[PDB]
Amino acid sequence: AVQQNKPTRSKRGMRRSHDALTAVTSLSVDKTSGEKHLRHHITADGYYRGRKVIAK
Amino acid sequence: MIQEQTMLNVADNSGARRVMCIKVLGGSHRRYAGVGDIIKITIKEAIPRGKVKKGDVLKAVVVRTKKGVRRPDGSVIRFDGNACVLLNNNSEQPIGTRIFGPVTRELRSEKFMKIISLAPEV
Amino acid sequence: AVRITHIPTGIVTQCQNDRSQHKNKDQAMKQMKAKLYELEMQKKNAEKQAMED
Amino acid sequence: MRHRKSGRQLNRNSSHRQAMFRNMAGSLVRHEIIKTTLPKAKELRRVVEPLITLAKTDSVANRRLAFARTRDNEIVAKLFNELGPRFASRAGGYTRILKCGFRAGDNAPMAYIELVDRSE
RNA sequence: AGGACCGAACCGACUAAUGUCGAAAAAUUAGCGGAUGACUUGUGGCUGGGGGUGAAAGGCCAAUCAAACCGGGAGAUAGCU
RNA sequence: GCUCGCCGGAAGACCAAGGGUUCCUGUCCAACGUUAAUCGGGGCAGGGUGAGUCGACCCCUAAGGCGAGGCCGAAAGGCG
RNA sequence: ACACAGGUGGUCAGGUAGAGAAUACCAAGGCGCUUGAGAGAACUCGGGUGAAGGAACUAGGCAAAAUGGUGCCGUAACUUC
RNA sequence: AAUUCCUUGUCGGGUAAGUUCCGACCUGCACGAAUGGCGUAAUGAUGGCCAGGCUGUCUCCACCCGAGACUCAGUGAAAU
RNA sequence: GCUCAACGGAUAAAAGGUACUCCGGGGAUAACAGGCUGAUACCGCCCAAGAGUUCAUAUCGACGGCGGUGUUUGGCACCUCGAUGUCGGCUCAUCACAUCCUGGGGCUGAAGUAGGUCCCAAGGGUAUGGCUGUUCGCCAUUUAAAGUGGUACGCGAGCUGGGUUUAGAACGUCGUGAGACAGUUCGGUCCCUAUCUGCCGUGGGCGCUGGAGAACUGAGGGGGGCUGCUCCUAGUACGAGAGGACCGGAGUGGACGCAUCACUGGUGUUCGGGUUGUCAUGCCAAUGGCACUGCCCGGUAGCUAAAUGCGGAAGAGAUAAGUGCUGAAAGCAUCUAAGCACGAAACUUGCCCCGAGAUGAGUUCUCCCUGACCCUUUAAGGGUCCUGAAGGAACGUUGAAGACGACGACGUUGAUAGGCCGGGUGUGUAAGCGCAGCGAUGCGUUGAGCUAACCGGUACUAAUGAACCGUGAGGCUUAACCU
Repeated sequence: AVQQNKPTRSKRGMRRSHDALTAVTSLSVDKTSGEKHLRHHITADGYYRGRKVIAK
Repeated sequence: MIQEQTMLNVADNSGARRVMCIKVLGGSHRRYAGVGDIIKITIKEAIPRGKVKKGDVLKAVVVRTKKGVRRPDGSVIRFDGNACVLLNNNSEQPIGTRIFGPVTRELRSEKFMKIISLAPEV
Repeated sequence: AVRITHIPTGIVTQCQNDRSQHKNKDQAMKQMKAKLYELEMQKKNAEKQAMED
Repeated sequence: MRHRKSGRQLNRNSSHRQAMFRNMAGSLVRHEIIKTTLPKAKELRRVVEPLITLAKTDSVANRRLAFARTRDNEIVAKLFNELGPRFASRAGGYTRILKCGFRAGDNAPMAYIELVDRSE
């Protein structure tokens, strides 16, 4: 139903321990534009694996 | 798949036609009465000059189920009725002399040798 | 509440007359003996009926 | 359980689901390429591919069926006259999925779906 | 013709589920009762607190009812907390 | 803009009541909107309501209220 | 109290089927309900179907299921006819 | 009996079994005549009780369609 | 002196109801539960006529006595009246043994068989309904048995509200009346999103003193443990007749639990078809939308049961009650104190599952790493550059894997997924055309057409090379081994 005692700030510090967000470090590079696109994701300008596939 | 509070047709010249099961014999807490079992029943509808009467309890063996029976070959023999044959609850022998409708081979036991000999088919 | 029976004669009494257990029990003992007392008179009436017959 | 069960629900009742992909199918062949969510595009491939397969051959029976599905006259004009012929050699696998960036609003993984011909 | 029958609008609110810090300080969904009458409703008046009104429960009188609300007696009194 | 779906004796179109600029246009995005907002009944500036025939006002009155004198009541006041 | 599944008087109200202002699909016209994208576990809510039996569950046939429309024939006891 | 404590009163019907129900007896704990008595067709979102039909109520649950639950992004409570 | 019902006399003038109730307080004081006690209840022993054919020690047992358990009712008010908030039913259980069954034994007035009584034992199992608000109880039909109790008379932050104790109403009795009741009779809101402990599952970090990938031993723990029927041995043993065996063997059911869809079926709103109303494609036709999938008929893969297989051990060691040998004490006798052998579903294992966080961190096999100058507590050290392996992780395509993680397959040296081709399966003779008919419609083409998840192939599409993490030969002491 509800709490009985007030959990300390120390207890909360352990609850959010696993709440740490993660970095990606999966930064791939383009071959032509050399831009920094994610793995398997197209670039900003629409280049992917050395090909202007987005046509934009 | 026959149990208590189940209406069955009687396939004999006993004098009753509308019967209602009350208990399935055999082991303890059993739930179903297969095509070759014994069950305690009552009588709901009987002919006037019959051999039995309304509200009379005695054992009875079933011979036909709508559920059918699987044979050791994987084939089943479903029917379109729940037929039972009455038995004298103390001596377990049939009280009727004329059996109506087809029966199955599953009655191949000494308690039903006379029954199978009077059926019209199977 | 108490419920004493007299199995040889089957007669039963449910003494809810008083409040406390033992009070009802002995009154039930009083009630059951009272039943046997009266029922003995009816058989005695069965005794006296035939004498006139 | 979903064991060996294919196809996705997509938070929509079937009636809405089949009608959703139907309007999506025509929009694809009209522009050769569109941008949508990854999951929808991953399931769009099981819709347009049989149509293109039905487009590879041309018959009065098929064109009616191609109209039975997709319920459109202008779209079927795109098919059997452009896609059917230009995909005569191609045997299966007519679409291509390119995972673009996430949608800015709900961080939904957007993906680009196009036709493998698209000469330009 | 009918305080007649079936049944929408309208009025009412019998059963179950949902809800119970709800969408809502009594509603929603599915079936229900009446529905030409003692029917229902819009507008504007009359009746007032131990009084009003009441097909009468002690119901209702601005979400508040065996006694409404506001202010003043009044910092009432309190062998009790 | 092109398809799709929903209500359709209403989730449509007009008046009375009641609110009070919420209506239109330009412009802005902090706060408000249960999210974002280049949107808005949100901030800011300007603009918009034209009547002998529509309605109210006005003439005549219902329930009812007020009430010259009058009647009654410590006073207030009440009935008429 | 809110951008609240509620309440708010009067007018007009089409096409087909239909007895109808019921209902169903559409017109005129107005809208997609102001958080969404995926997953498709237990469990909860709203529902569909279910072999054999058919109330044996249970305080209780509560809920559901089912019956359902038009015309014709036919229709008991009882009765204030 | 909407009235009967002892009492599930005692007998018949109903069921395989009936503290409830329908008839009957009378010992009316503590019925009774406008504190109205006894019957009464019809009516009733009314109390109790059987039969038919029908079904997932149940034996025993099984699968499936949607909204949550769960994960991700945004805003972000309450009782205690 | 009338004068103080209660006689230190609230003034010598004074009764009741309240269940809408309301306010102020109390566990200082009751009801449920817990507590101390154990009158009572329950159970177990002692003395012992008698009853029983004879004989009390087959059984029961008066006359009285001695104790135990804490399940009946009570006693006392210790806890709670700034709440412990309810009887029964439903679901889910768990423990005790004084045992209802099944097992092992002693005695008999136990012939046979069936019973009665007592001792050991908790392993596992310990009904369905009618009636009642029900526990209890009565009846019906079984069953191997339908055990006795504890666990807030188990369980309502799990469900119901029938009972009962809120407000309405009626009946009978009592009361002048309000109203009450050893009473009964219709109707009557059951609130809560879980911080912590606990439990069922599943992950991350770190440790395991070098790092990583796999396979196991195994402490410890859990699940499992029921039983009926028929026949054979033998219609023998036993028995005057009637009846009717222990032991051992084989086969088949009931209940329960586990696993799996090949069969029998259910579901199968992603598959096919028929069909009512209505809207749209100009129109007919052919289709599509909507009306719970519009209403229905069938149905693949999955999932699942009512379907199909399988399990309960046998056995071993040590024991309980119990059964004996030899032999004492006590020259005899004696299962007993030395010593030895049997002896239950009970104990430990045997069967299956988890399992090295078992910090006691184990065992086995294989693989990988042996660059530099300074600082300097000269330290199992640190700074920077050159290198960063085995392998992992991430990302991606996805699974009969799954809430999320995790675990599994694969990443072109490729069949992971989708698509395509073919088959299979399901649905039932498509559309169009020709012919016959006044027409609906029939017939031929055509078991065709259309076919979700199944099977076998094909890289047509998407799984990109590397980047990121992780290192650079692993302290001290002693023994035994190499110069």
